[PDB]
Amino acid sequence: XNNYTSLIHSLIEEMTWMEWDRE
Amino acid sequence: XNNYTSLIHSLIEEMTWMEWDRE
Amino acid sequence: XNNYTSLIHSLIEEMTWMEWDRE
Amino acid sequence: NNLLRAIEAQQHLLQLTVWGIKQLQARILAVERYLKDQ
Amino acid sequence: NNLLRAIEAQQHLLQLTVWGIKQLQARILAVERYLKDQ
Amino acid sequence: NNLLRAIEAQQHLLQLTVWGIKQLQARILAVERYLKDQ
Repeated sequence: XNNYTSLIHSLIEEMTWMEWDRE
Repeated sequence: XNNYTSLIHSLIEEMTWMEWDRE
Repeated sequence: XNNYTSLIHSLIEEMTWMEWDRE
Repeated sequence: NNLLRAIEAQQHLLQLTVWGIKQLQARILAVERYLKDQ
Repeated sequence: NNLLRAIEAQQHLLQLTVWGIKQLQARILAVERYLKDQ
Repeated sequence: NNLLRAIEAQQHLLQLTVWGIKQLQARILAVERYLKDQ
C-alpha cells in the first residue's frame, strides 16, 4: 500500500498483512 | 467518503467512523 | 469487483458478497 | 477517453469497497458488543 | 503519461484493498459461525 | 484538469479505505485472540 501510495503522490505532483502494508 | 465521492461525480460529469463516512 | 477490474485492465492496456465479487 | 472511462470504472470499484468496509464495521461491532454483553 | 501511470498504480491499490476486504469478510464470518456454534 | 482532480480525490478515498481496513484487521484480530484466550 505505502509503495504504490508514494509513487502516486510523485506522479500527481509531477500475501501477508506486513507485505500488504509495504505494497 | 461522501464529500470526495460527490466531488469526483461532478469532475467526471464535467479519525472516527462518522467522520470517515462524511469525508 | 471482477467485471470493473477486467474493464479497467482493457482500458489501461488500450447487494450480497457473491454479487460484490462479480461486479 | 480510455483514461476517463478507467476513472469512472475505478469510482464504481471504490463505491463497492466502501460498501464492503461498512458491512464489516457493522458486523465486527455487533460481535464486539455480543462478547461485551456475554 | 503521469495520469496513466497514476491510474495503473491506483488499480494495484484497489486490488490490494479488495484482497484485504475478502480476508476480513472470511474472518468475521468464521467468528460469527464460531459464536453461533457455541 | 478534471481528470487530475478526480485522481487526487480518488487517492484520498483510497487512503480512507486503507485506514478503515487496518482498523477492521486489528479489531477482528483482537476478537480472534479474545476467543482463543477464553
